[PDB]
Amino acid sequence: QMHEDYCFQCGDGGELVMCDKKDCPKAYHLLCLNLTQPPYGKWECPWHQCDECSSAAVSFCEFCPHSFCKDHEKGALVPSALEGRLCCSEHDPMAP
Amino acid sequence: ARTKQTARK
Ligand SMILES: [Zn+2]
Ligand SMILES: [Zn+2]
Ligand SMILES: [Zn+2]
Ligand SMILES: [Zn+2]
Repeated sequence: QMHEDYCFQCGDGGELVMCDKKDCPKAYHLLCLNLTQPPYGKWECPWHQCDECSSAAVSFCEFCPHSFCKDHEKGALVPSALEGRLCCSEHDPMAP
Repeated sequence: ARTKQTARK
C-alpha cells in the first residue's frame, strides 16, 4: 500500500498515521486529527466522511481532507488551475 | 492504524 510522506492536513512530515481505506494514500499527524494517540486497529481517515453530514464522502478536495457526499458536492468543489484538481473553498483555485 | 516517521520540512 502506498502512502504520502507528508500530513494531508498541514503539509509537513514527522510522525504520521496512515489511512487503512483501500488505495487511500493519505497520512496525518495525530495533532492534526485532534488525537493524542494513534487509532487502534483498522482506521479510515477523515477524507472519507462528508464535511456537511454523517454520510460517507464521494467527492474530494485534492488539497486537504475536506470532502462531500452526493447531496453536498454541488458547489463545494471547483476545478483548480493545477490540472483541474478539485479544491474546496479553503484554497485559491488559481493557486491551491 | 500503522505509523511511520518522515523528515519534517
Ligand atoms: Zn499535520
Ligand atoms: Zn483515507
Ligand atoms: Zn453530506
Ligand atoms: Zn480543501
